[PDB]
Amino acid sequence: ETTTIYMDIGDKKRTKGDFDGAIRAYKKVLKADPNNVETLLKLGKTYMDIGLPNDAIESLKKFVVLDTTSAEAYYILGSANFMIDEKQAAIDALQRAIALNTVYADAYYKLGLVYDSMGEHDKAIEAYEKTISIKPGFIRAYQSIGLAYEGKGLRDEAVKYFKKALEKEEKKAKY
Ligand SMILES: [Cl-]
Repeated sequence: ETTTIYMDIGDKKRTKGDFDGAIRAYKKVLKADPNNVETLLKLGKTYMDIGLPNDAIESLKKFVVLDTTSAEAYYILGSANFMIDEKQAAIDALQRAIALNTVYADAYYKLGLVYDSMGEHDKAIEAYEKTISIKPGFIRAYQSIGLAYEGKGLRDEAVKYFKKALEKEEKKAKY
């Protein structure tokens, strides 16, 4: 019961943006139920929300030990690593997300962002092209390829991608 009561109190607080309060509630669940993976993930995300990525990483690591086959958890872990410039740690976690779900569009996209940040613009473009192969409406992937091409001085190819991103934006907006 403690687990249900306080998980529900925490979500309510997190939803209202009372992140310190949600943390207290989630901590209370984990007192009784240290292996609660759902709260480990919520706590991790909430730590990310208040700018404490190392604490996020700790909580997400605990999750992934207990449930090793959640692509989402590895995606989030990867994102938290990226926030503290642990770029290879981000890559590794995102590659595990992708291995678990090879059609995980968001993980491919983030992987591209991590490659871009490392100066690895050709692997970034590939990661972005994979993203669009999964979700052809993933606008930010067209935009990021566009900008990768601007970086390469392929300015007409960049404009093709910017126009394609616009086309997708317009189709979206008209529904
Ligand atoms: Cl590269």
